[PDB]
Amino acid sequence: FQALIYWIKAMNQQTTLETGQNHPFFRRSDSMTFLGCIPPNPFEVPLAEAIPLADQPHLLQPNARKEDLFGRPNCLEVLPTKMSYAANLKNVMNMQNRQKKESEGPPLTSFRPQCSFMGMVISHDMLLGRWRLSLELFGRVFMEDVGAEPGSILTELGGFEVKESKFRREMEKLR
Amino acid sequence: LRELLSAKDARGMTPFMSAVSGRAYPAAITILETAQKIAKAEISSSEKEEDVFMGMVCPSGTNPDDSPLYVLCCNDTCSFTWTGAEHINQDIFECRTCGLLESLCCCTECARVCHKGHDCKLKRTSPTAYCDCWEKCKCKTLIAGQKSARLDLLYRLLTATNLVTLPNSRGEHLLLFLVQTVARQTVEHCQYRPPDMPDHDLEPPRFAQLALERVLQDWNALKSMIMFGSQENKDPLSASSRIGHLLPEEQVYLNQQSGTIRLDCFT
Ligand SMILES: [Zn+2]
Ligand SMILES: [Zn+2]
Ligand SMILES: [Zn+2]
Repeated sequence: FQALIYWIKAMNQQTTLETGQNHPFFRRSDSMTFLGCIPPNPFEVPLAEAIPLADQPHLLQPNARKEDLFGRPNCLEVLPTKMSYAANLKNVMNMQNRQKKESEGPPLTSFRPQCSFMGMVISHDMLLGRWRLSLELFGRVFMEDVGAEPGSILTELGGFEVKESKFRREMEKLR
Repeated sequence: LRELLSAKDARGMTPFMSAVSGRAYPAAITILETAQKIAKAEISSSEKEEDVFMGMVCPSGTNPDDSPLYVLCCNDTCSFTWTGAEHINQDIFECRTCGLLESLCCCTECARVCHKGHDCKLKRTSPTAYCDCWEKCKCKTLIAGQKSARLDLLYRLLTATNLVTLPNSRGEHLLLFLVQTVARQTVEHCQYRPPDMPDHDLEPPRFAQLALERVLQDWNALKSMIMFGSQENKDPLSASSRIGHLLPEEQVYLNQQSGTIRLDCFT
């Protein structure tokens, strides 16, 4: 999984290369914008409910799940509902069948690749949205090993202690 | 008559339900025939025939543990009527509400009927025991009644009423209750031997086997048991039965599975 995201992530880097409630003051900020998610709007949702940490300040713990503190949030749109392995495989293949069913002009500097098969467009945020719990669990259990890959996507699920591991190294280096 | 038969006593029971509770099966039959006549007489009303009939037989808001078709099956005799004071290997219960603390005990039938609604717990001592309930208390399982009338009443209820579809107060569908009963009796009755204290030396009851054989012939009973645990046939108890208060995402997952633990335990 880690490697197959690497491939799509690289492809995506090739693809990218008011008083409104939409004004940046009203938008959700750092820690608040969940993986591939859209805000529980703070003008429709009670403060108490939108941010249980802002409601209850003593709720913060070092190893609390981020989902608590800021309120719980086609091949990818339909959720992983079935538990059976086999039916998922069969559905995967049927969905894949749905999508199945000198250079003149551009020089290389103008090459416009992407990932387009299996889904019509994949961006890694969607997949981080889909397998959210599996990811978080890997983001605790496999961090020492799969997290040692260069730029391993598991470190992005790294909580407090990952940042603190850098903190000692930097502060002791500065000391 | 409709009023007198739909009126409820101090324990919620119509006269019909009382006749069943007291083992007066011919009286229960007499009233049940009459109740059908009464319901069929008031067909000129803006009620459905059934509403009146169900009102007299088993009224709306009845605690499921008192539904007549279930009560008729619970009405077996205490083991003591056929074991006497001999010690046989059987299940036993303490009853703390009654001072039947852990040295003392009663057999399964007393616990189900003589101590209904008390604090009773399945005891952990050796199973080789008779049942103290006839001696320490006013034991209601000592009387067999008329066996032929008990069976006739069962047949009538099975065709008169939809009561076969209800689970009991522990979520057991009637069939799952009967088959466990037969399996239990099979072991207990094999210990029986021919030859102020109550009448002993009676022959053991075969009603559960007869009842199981007859109920298994009813399509509705069988369909109702096999479809148990489906989304339609929602088990009231111990079975994720309240869900509307959870946020919608968890409902859309948790509606998708279906239950078989009881269907598998029966089979
Ligand atoms: Zn007994
Ligand atoms: Zn008793
Ligand atoms: Zn008792």
